[PDB]
This record gives sequence, structure tokens and C-alpha cells, in this order.
Amino acid sequence: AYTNSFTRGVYYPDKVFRSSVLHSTQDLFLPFFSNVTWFHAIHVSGTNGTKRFDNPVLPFNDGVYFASTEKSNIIRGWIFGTTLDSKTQSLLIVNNATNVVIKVCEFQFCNDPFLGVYYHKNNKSWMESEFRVYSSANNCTFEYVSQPFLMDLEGKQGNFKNLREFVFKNIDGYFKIYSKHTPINLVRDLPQGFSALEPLVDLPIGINITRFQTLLALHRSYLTPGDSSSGWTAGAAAYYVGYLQPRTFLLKYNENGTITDAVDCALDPLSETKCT
Amino acid sequence: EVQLVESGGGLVQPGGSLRLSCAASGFTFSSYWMSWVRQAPGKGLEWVANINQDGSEKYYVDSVKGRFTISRDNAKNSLYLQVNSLRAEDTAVYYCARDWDYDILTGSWFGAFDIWGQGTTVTVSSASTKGPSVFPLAPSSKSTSGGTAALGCLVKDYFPEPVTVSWNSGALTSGVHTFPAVLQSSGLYSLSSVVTVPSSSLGTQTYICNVNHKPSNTKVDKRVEPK
Amino acid sequence: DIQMTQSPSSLSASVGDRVTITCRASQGIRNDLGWYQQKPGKAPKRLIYAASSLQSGVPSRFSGSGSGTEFTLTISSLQPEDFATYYCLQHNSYPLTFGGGTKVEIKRTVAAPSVFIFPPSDEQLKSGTASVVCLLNNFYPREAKVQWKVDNALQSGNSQESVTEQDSKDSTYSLSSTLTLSKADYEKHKVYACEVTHQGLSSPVTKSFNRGE
Repeated sequence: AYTNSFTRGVYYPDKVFRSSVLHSTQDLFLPFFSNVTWFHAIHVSGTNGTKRFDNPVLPFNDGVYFASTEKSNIIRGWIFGTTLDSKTQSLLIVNNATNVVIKVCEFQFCNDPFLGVYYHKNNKSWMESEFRVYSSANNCTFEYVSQPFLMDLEGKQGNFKNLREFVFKNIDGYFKIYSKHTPINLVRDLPQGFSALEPLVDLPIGINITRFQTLLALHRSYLTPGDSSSGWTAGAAAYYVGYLQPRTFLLKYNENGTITDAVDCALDPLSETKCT
Repeated sequence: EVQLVESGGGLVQPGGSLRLSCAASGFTFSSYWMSWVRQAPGKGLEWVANINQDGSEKYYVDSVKGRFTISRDNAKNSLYLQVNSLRAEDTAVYYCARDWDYDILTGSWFGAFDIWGQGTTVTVSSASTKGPSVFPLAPSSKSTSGGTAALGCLVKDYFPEPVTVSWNSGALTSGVHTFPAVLQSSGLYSLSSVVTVPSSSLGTQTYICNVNHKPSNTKVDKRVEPK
Repeated sequence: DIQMTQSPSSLSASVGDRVTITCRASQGIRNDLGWYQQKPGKAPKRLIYAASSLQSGVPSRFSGSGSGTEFTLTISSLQPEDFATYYCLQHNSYPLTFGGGTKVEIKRTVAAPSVFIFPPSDEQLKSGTASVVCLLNNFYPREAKVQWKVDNALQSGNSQESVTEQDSKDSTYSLSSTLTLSKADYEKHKVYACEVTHQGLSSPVTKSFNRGE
């Protein structure tokens, strides 16, 4: 499935503050009105149907625009690296429901890594359970841990309440991450609207990463038996992936220093004039 | 052949509870999303809830959230909309409805509702069930030189809806007008049934109004006479 | 979310005439729109899906078109069966939303109402309330005015009215107006009159009676 990412994918090119100015820059951005691949989730049980739990590996290319909508925090994290063989260092960003953890280590990943949570009937609480991202870790260059907040453990489907936009690109060894969180009321596709992605982290990994893959989580309620047979729920969530390309953009800085709008001068003849 | 029937309904007080079932037949139940829809009396259609084929993903309208639970038994071929804790606004009719096409298909018609049950009525109110009083509306005489007379029955203070009105059994259909009931200030329902007949028919012809109010389990036959 | 706004809210047309109800989406729906036909008490029937597709069992007189955000349901040759409220719906995104609904009515020749008034039954008076009823029978168009006068005094807040659905055969409407009073209040006054104005009438028709007559 394909959707159109109308305006989205714009993040601040740099730290520099500007005001009431139009600053042109060339950086890797998602093109406007680009075509985005749509991935869908509802893990398939033994029975088959519309159900799909898509955890494919995707190309890193120029960098990846990642967007996800979540009813119930299905998507735990991502993997970045060439092989993911445990041959070399790779990036593992996962939220183990308790904290965000980042590890560079040479992890061994399973064929189909995923998370699962299980809920016991005796106690009414959703806790994580099955976790099979990595067998073992090799040497580790860097490790990071983050806040204690919790994530949505159950497979609850409904209008997508939240939107989390991320841009991953590694330039010069630096793995840059940008993000933005907003509430949304829309199941089908990305909302049409413009918003920036402020940079959260800059990691010095300096590893060459060819490809990446997303990680999802399972959600089990009390009713379910713990087993891996068919007691698990992937949830409603879906995510989108686009690819950045070197383009020129005109960024409009407001008085605040926040960017209200942008023009993709590559897009249309009207746009081309705007940059000039 | 293809039929879906709602069930449950009935009146219960506010903060009440009801479990509307919906039995389906005539199609592969497990492959289609189902949907509750309500129509308050006087109001327009409002979608309630939907459930996906697997029964996992469920969606509700905001007003309902927490209050109603949409369940499913593909094996059972039934819908189950569990309702708690009822509010006055909640009064309405509930239809369970088929989506069109297969839930599987990428081209998804599931939102289109190709089949609907008759509906079930849920009334939320403090009033108790009460049978109606039936009063005759006697005809005027020599109202006009010609002879056209109108007569009828006043069915008053009954709760809840519905009520059935017939004349001379099924026998007299023609001029009959049974007006929709109106909620009175009291919170009880009132209505009138009328029929126009020839003035000459007065005395010669028997006119009996037949009122049946199922909830109160009451039946009444009143004969209307000139006076 | 998206709001669907139909127009017009109501219309009246003659039998064979062509009727066009439009529905406007606040947001670009694509073609995720369906149309439904509903009769007074009865549950809705689906007319069209995917904007153009007719559903099985529907006559070709019904058709639906659309492009962009605006969609139209046209009825090429209106029939008497067609009386109903028509609603558009957008399945494009959640939540599913229906338009306000457009009431269609069969235009017919103007007809004046027969007017009758009924005094309260003796049996009713014991209840303590008195109900005075005024029947307006078989008139077209639907707009009809009823004023109540007790001893030539205008009344307000005391009355309730009800209107029937348009008649199958006649395509006419009927109305009932109920004036409710206390028994005590009722006994107080002599003359009860109901006055009616309608396009059909050249002069006002008023029927009255005297209490205890």
C-alpha cells in the first residue's frame, strides 16, 4: 500500500537559531508528496485473513523517514546495521517498556525478532513476556538507557491516537535522530499538516549501516494463555517508511524560530520559482 | 434468507445495563465487520461501534466509550453490544449491520452497510411500565350539511413504546390515521387514532378501536359511539 | 474527523422529475462514500457504495456520482415509493460519519384539510385532565398552522402536535393537535375553538364547541 506523505518529513537542518528569515538549505529530506510505503499490523494467528504482521527488513538508503501511528505502543524499536548477522556492530534501539535502551553491540538477531507481552488472568496487569531480539552481545562501544515511562502493552485497535515521526540518518559517523509527538484522530493515513522534528540525540557510533528493520511488540491479556501458539496480540498500529534525498528546501523561520512551512523547489514549477 | 435480528432492548433506568444481541444468518459471519448504529427518536443516524473480522480490533464512538462493549462469536453468528451505564441520551433504536465485501480484501467495502436488522429499541427512563387509558373521540353531528364524520380513540399515558392500534380488527383500514406518539411533559406517551367515515354509518356500523400494548401486556377494545 | 453536509435538507418534487441531493465532505474523501435510503420507522437500506456502484436489488433510477470531495445522488425518475430520507456516509476514515439527511417529499396538488374537533370524554375528566383534540385530515402541503383559543383567548405551551407520514395512496398529510388542561381549568371556560390556516384555504376554518352543550 502506498500513501502520500504530503508535507511531512521536515526537520531542523541545524542547531542555528534564525528569526523571520527564509533560509535555503540543501539537506536530505523526504520529498514533498513523495510516495511512502505503508506497512500494516495485526499479527496473523494460526488462522489467516486480512491479518498481517509485517516486520520486513528495509533498506537504509540515503536515510529513512519513519512514521508510526500507535493505538497501543506496538512498535518497540528499530535495528540499524548492514548484516545484523552479529558479524559486526549494529544499533539496537528498543523500549523495554521500562526504559529506552540503546546498544551498539554486535548482537545476534533472530530470524524474526519481535516482542510479546502476556497477561495473566490471576493478576490484571499487562507485563512484557517473550522477547527475542538478540541471542548474545559482542563487544559494545556504547550503551545508553533512558526514562522509566511505560508503553502500551496490549493489542488495542482503534483510531490512531498518537503520531510519532522520526528521521534516521547517519552522516559522518553521527547517527542523528529527530522526533515529534502529536495527538491525532485518524486511522487510515498520515494527517495532512506540517510540523518539524526536533533533534533528540546525536550518537557517535560511526558505523556503516546499510539496512534497518523495525520491531513490534505483542500484547497478551490475562485471558490468553502465555504460550506462543496463538495467544498474542500485535495491536492496530501501522507505520510508514519513506526515503530522504538530497534536495533543496526553503525553510520559513517564524519569530519564535520554529519552522511554519517549507517549499520543495524540486517539486513543481511554482515551487522552483519560490527558491529563486 | 439473509437475515440479521437484533434482540434485547427494553427499558431500564439510567445507569442501567442491557446486552443487545444480534443474530446473523445467510452469510459468512466471520468474514465481515459488524456495526451497531443508533437512531434516537427524532434524531438522525449515528454509528455506534464496529468490530474487525478477527474480533480483536474494536472501535466505538466517543459518547459510548467505556460504556458499551462490542463482542463477537463467529461460531455463534452473534453480535453482543454490552451496554452500561445507560444515560437518557442513550435512548434509541439499535441496528446491527453487515459490511459489504470480505474483511480480507484490500479494496474495503466493509464500511458500506449492505444489510441491516430491523432494529431493537432501548428506552432509558425513570418511568415505570404502564398500560394506556383509552378514551373515545366521539363524532360531531350535523357538522356539515354533507355527512362526513371523523371518530377515533385517545390512547393516553402508556409507557414505554410501542403500542398497536387497529380498527375493527384488521377490517377497517381506509381513512385511518394513527398518529405517531408524542412524549408528554409527564414522560408518558400519548397518541390518537382517527378514521373518517360517512355520517350515515353512525349507528349502523360498529367501530371498535383495538389497542394492544405489549410491554404492559394489556389489550383493550373500546367501541366509539356518537354519544 | 470529517463532517458530511448534505443539501438540501428537504425537497419536494413531482413524480417523474429528476432529483439531485448533494453531500459535501469537509475533507477529501476519495470515493469512500455510500448512500442509504430510510423510511420512517424502518431501518436503512443501502443504495450505493463506492460512490457509483448500485447495490443489488436497486432500481436504475437511483444513481450516484462524485469527484473530489463533492458527491451527488440523483434519482432520474422519482416514484412515489421514493418518499424517504436519504443519507450519505463516508467510509473513508474513522469515525464513520453520516450526513444530516435529506427528506424527499412527493409534490402533489394542493389540498385543503378537513377539520374536526373533539371534546374530552366524560371518562377522561375523572382523571383530572382534559384533552381537547383537533384533527386536520388529508392536506397538502405539510405546512399547516393551528391556533387554539379558549373563550377567544390564544393559548401557548398547552399544545402538542403530531404529523403523519405522507400517505401511500393520497400523498397527503394529516395532523393532530392536543390541547391539555386541568379539569378545573376546563370547567372554567365555555368555548373551545381550533383555528386552522393553510395554503389550501381561502378563509380560515375554525371549528368550536360549547362545554356542556
